Amino acid sequence: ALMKNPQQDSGLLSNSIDFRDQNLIFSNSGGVCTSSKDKIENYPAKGYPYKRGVKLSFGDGTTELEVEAGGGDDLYGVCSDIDEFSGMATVIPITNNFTGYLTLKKVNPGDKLNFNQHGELEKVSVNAIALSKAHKLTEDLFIVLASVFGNRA
Amino acid sequence: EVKDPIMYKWFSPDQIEDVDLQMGYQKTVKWDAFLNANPTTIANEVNTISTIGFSSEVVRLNYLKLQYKFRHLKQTSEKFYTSDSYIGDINNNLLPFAQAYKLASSEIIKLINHFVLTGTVSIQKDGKNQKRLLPNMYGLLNMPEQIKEEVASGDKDKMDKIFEKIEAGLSKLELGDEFSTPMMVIVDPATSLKLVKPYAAASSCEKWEDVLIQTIKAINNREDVYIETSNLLKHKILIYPLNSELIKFKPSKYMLPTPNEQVDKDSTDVAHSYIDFVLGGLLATRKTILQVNIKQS
Amino acid sequence: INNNLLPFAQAYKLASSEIIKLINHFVLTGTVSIQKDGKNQKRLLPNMYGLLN
Amino acid sequence: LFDENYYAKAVANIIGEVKDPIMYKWFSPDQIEDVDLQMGYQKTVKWDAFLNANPTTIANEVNTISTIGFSSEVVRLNYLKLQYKFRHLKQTSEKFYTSDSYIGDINNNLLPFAQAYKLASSEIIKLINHFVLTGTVSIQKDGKNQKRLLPNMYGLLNMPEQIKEEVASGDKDKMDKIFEKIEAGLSKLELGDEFSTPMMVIVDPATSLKLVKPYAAASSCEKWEDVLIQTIKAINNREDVYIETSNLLKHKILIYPLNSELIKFKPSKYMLPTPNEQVDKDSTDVAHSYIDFVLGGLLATRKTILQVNIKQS
Amino acid sequence: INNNLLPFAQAYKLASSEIIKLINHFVLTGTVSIQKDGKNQKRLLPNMYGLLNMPEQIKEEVASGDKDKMDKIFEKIEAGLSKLELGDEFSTPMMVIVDPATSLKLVKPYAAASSCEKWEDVLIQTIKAINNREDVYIETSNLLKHKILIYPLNSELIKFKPSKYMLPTPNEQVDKDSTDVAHSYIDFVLGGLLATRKTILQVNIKQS
Amino acid sequence: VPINFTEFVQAISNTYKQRRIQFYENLKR
Amino acid sequence: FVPINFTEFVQAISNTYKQRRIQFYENLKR
Amino acid sequence: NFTEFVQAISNTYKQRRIQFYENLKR
Amino acid sequence: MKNPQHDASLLSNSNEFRDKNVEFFASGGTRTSKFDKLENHPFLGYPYKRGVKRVIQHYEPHVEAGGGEDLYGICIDIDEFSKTATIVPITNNFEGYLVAKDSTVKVKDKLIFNKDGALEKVKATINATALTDAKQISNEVYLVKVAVFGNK
Repeated sequence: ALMKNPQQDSGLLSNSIDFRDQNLIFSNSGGVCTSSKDKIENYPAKGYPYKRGVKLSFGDGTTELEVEAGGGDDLYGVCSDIDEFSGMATVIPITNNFTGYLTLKKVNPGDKLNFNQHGELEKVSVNAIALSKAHKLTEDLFIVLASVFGNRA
Repeated sequence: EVKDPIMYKWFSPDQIEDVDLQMGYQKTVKWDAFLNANPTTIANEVNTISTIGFSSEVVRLNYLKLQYKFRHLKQTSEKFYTSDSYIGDINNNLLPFAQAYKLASSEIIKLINHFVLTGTVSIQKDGKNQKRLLPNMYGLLNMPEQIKEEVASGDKDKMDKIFEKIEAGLSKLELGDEFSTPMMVIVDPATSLKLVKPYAAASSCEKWEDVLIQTIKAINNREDVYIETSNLLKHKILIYPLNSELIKFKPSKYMLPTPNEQVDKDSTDVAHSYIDFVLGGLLATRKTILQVNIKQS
Repeated sequence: INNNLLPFAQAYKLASSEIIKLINHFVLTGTVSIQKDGKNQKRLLPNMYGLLN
Repeated sequence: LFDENYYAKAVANIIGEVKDPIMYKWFSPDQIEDVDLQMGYQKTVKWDAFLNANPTTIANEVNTISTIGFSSEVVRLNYLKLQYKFRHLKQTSEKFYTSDSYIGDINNNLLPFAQAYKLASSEIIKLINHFVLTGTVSIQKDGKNQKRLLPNMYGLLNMPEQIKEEVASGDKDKMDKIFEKIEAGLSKLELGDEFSTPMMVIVDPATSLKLVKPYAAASSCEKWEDVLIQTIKAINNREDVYIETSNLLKHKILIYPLNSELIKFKPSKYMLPTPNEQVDKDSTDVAHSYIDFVLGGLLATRKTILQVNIKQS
Repeated sequence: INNNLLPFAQAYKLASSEIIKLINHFVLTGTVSIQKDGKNQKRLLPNMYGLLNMPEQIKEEVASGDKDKMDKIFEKIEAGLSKLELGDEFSTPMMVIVDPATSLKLVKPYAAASSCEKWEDVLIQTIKAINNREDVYIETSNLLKHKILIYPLNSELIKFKPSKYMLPTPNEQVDKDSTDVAHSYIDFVLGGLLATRKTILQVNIKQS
Repeated sequence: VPINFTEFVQAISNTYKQRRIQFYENLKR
Repeated sequence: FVPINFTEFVQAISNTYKQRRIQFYENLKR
Repeated sequence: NFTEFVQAISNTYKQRRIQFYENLKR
Repeated sequence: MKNPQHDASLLSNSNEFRDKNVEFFASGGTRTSKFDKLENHPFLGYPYKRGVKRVIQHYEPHVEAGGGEDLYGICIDIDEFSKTATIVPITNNFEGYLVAKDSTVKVKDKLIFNKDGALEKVKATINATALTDAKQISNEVYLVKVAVFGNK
């Protein structure tokens, strides 16, 4: 449904002849431009926060802290990858900038974007700038190339 | 004494590879790469570089097992039913085991051929009331992610309009780097009759068949273009390569009819027998089959 | 397969093939772009032209 | 390799001084089998039959017969890979810290790679032993802030579908009440066919002190320990009974057999600490190394472990 | 695995074991039922009895209020042992069968508690009084539930005459079809327990 | 000469395979 | 014994742990 | 035949229980 | 679904032989005759251990859970890979465990298949008799032993 790797199998072999517009898929993990000096952290995942803004959530105290999809004043980072077997979400701190495709709330380059309560980007605090128009992968799934530069009023 | 399947004519010798499976599935994994963004320029000092991503896909082929039952005469009761020339009760349509099995096998083979070509299983000439099959079981005509062209009803008798759609589909075809391979064409007999008219005051130099061969020869690196006529199709044309790397047929080694051990015996002279056959095993790459449908509204 | 990773050898071969496709596209058309539309082209130095441009 | 990699040479020459884990005393030589995995899962299949209904009397002619059904159950064991990092001194920088009595910066708490590696390995082994005994990974004394683990990863204390007894708070000091719950649990055990096997008991030090009181006036030459051994010997077919004390436990009593067919430990061959090849280096004298380990692999049958909790409140 | 189908060999072995368990339950209790409640019992022919339901025997009941008092249980056992009537066949080994809960209660020291003497030792001495100082074996069976069963091991008093076809035996009929599924049949015979009256002691410890 | 039903089935499959190979050998496209 | 590379070194470590565990149980008397 | 097979089974069961008591020790 | 026992954490103890057959994975009937007619049909939904009805639309007819005056048969087994359901026709009689509407089903009660394929207490169209009481194997699932014989 929303997982990075579709569970439904593919009926036919793909045609690997073209080389254009073959990166706008939801399985595309990480960032478009990645530096070797980036800080990345894994955390226990509450729900499925993949390609969404994450916030720190605390339980009673018996178990450690986890990350859940969220934004606003509670935003802590951006989830760029997830491992389903271990339920670990790779989170880039807000103190580190990031450039990649992120979930957009269901928009032209240069628009100012901030994270909502569900960890989805929306048009305007300013946190990131849209680098392209919305790309639709499903009736409700919209991704967008964005570059996040931390927090600034 | 049972005739060979005609579906052997629609494939190259290397395109068919038998597998050992009655009911189940087989999986294949294909890897692919893609470019994330524009390449990074190496000037002075920089550590942020563009990325190349990878993706994987899993293709699963389903195999189904089917059975038929037919009545025949018991072996010991044959001598009381043999006649001067014919062997078997004419009034009640009862035959010995050998004759009943042979006729039944031919009928099942015809059904097997129809499924491989048309991708569906039905016993009605209308084609309705089909048997619901499993996903990942496709034929050469119902295969998804392929080029489909539809000729308007008003232009059904206009051969130029038909050839126009063929060219449009052939343009949209994508053979990649495997173009250097022969091609196969399947047409209905009505289409085959239209293909012998002079090319279009009409010309008197070449035939529509010759033009079609040349047009296909443009994209296959001037390779052989075999044309076959099948009465199964109705106002439909199929064009696809004869390369194993693009289209491969992996049928089960038990796909063709095989007798079953269980035999129903009674106090009377009538016995029953069972035949087993397996369906499935067609694999094809995306956008490598041209399917033209002439609407007969 | 779950995390879309490969051994170095297979990854390199696939990467090389895609770059060669990009090089071929530039030599013919004189532009560098990944979109099928052709927009968002990489800004190149002058005196860099292909056959079509 | 030892010529080029000093750290590899250092580990090999110091690996012999690392003490063995104490968890080995809780099992038998046949109860441990190594598997070749770091992270992932392994599966096993077990078949069980059952009777649908009462048998059918064979009288005269009958076609409808009672049926016997079958079922299959798959048990999956998960393995997780963990890692720790520690800071040490650069190999060439030791000579500027080799004091007369010791080597290492006492003011900044820096040690050579060899001594740092040994102490770090010792701490990790302590963590591994705690997990197997209790099933949880934590560093707080209260046992909170536990690292969330994958399902199908359990220890001898948290294994589900076992016999669990809870001594009330008011009877925490009453050894007879404690023994009453133990006997009730021992009855509820379901060793079944596998009973001619040695048994193992693990208790906290406070419990071990209570076990040497005279059995209750007072019974001369009879102590609660002797009563317990006899009671366990009743159900184990007069086999050996071993008693162990662990500071890790607290007001817990654990009884389970030492049979490979009921409880089997299949740890990864890389479960114990191992150095990583990646060594962080800088211009300064401080370097970093990584040690990784693997957790998981405890398989046991239902209702074959007695778990007693002495509630304090 | 999906359809729960097995080869004939493995299917047969599992089926045989379940039947043997059913046979063992019947021999001890004299009833055939698959519910843990002991209901919906198969209606059997008369003169078909087990050790726990043999009629005209000595039956003792311990009150529910004394379910955990070993002295009260031993008191009822002693009364039952007195009422036993072995007569001529008294110099014979004896057999005791107890539930696991009762078995644990036995191993506690005899009671200001004594020493070097368990309730089990006292019970063996008590039985040895009436069996002419003969062997007294004790067995624990999970099939029982708050029941103590005492009976001699002499063929003159209690005998078992099972059929030679009591244990499971395959049938020769196998249902075959066009599919891959076949059906098989297993046969077993029940009955053959003979015992003299007033030679079995059955103690039931009432639970609440 | 087959022994049981299983060998009979295998012989049938081999006959079909050799029949198919022969057909391509004799096929003239 | 001379490890050729880090992978062989890791294998030697695992064998050493296994042998040490085996030796521990052999010397254990309970 | 099957009849001899069944008798062998019953004989086999008897031998097993005879052997069981021989090796049984209380 | 049908066989959820594949997801397990520890081995089960195979010693007790009682109260071990009342399970959702037990497929078929308690007592089965060699001369029982079985038909397999494509299914749409989860008609396992339910009364089924024929649905006709193009494609061949398929069976789905149902009852009332539309009852055609009873599903006793299901194959997920082939998406086929083994059905005992209403003409043939059956004895086994079937799904009940709730836990208010007792012995000696006359049952009726509802529009959802579940058995409920009661005129009546078919002869279904509850041989036991409903067992709460799951929060919403209620298996009951029922002998079905013809229609009224």
